[PDB]
Amino acid sequence: STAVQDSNGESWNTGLSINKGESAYINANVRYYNTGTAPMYKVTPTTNLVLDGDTLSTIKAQENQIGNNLSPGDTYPKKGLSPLALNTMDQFSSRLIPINYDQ
Amino acid sequence: EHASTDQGKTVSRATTNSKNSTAVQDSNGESWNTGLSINKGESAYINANVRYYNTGTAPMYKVTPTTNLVLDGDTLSTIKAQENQIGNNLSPGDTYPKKGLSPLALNTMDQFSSRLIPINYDQ
Amino acid sequence: EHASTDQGKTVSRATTNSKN
Amino acid sequence: LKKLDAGKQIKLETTQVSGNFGTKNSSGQIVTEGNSWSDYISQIDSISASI
Amino acid sequence: LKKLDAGKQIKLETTQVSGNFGTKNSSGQIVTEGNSWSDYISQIDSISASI
Repeated sequence: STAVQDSNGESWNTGLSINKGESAYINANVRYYNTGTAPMYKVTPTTNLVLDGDTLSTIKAQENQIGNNLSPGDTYPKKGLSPLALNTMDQFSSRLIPINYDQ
Repeated sequence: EHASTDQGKTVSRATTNSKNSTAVQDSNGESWNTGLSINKGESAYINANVRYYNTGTAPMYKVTPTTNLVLDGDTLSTIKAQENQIGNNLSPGDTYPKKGLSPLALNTMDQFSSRLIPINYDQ
Repeated sequence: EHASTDQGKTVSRATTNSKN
Repeated sequence: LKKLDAGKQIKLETTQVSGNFGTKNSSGQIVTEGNSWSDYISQIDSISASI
Repeated sequence: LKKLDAGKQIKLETTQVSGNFGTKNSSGQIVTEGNSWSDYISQIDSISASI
């Protein structure tokens, strides 16, 4: 008894992998203003991101968000432009703010 | 951790010819896979919400504390506020986050604020 | 170490016709 | 990326600029170091009008 | 990469150059530090003609 068996097969696979510790990144669009009496040179703020009652993280503007000049009654991104981005976390501007799956 | 979800759809068609006797077989197949991967040295990360206060007689500039995180009798780690947790000014009788704001976060561990505090599976 | 746990569920159907 | 490929355009704005200027020390050399124009931007903009 | 392998030629163009020059201090020692030609390039090109 002889037999010849031919076979054709197609396969489609989809896969989603996710880490639940660095489940997402965030960036902010913010803008500095001044209301005192004197101009401020090389402005750099330390700010807190807080979600509900838990402070998400503390960020200090390292090098790409330092306002060179702030005159009284004027914003750093002078009116007409767009706000500035705040994403990096570490000192040498190479990191992004992580948030886990629950947050 | 690392959670992976996989879906698979397979379609097969085969033809057998023996001697006579012919046969055609069609096949459909569905697969669902879940996968949880974990380490054992960096099994979790921690971040603290803390607040500095002053009770002396003089103000303190550029405040930076070295603090110990201890679990039961084992000092988990020692952390020094590197650059994002340095209190510029501390007047007597006043906290560093002025009353009304939220506490500050202590997560980074290395000098250039790029690391997270790891804890293993037993801890 | 590195510990992985995998679970899998497969459902298959097939139809054969020979000659009937 | 999908918004970029759909047809939306992306723009660049010059938020600020920094750079030094050149002065003279006791000798004839021109020195440009620690002479940031940012030290005078605010005052010049405050006490003058633009044409 | 496909454009490179197709036959297109890639060119390199010098944009700028930075370098020091040598002066003499009180001693006979030649000093080349913080003496960037960039301090004089603009003025020399401004007040002179090239041949």
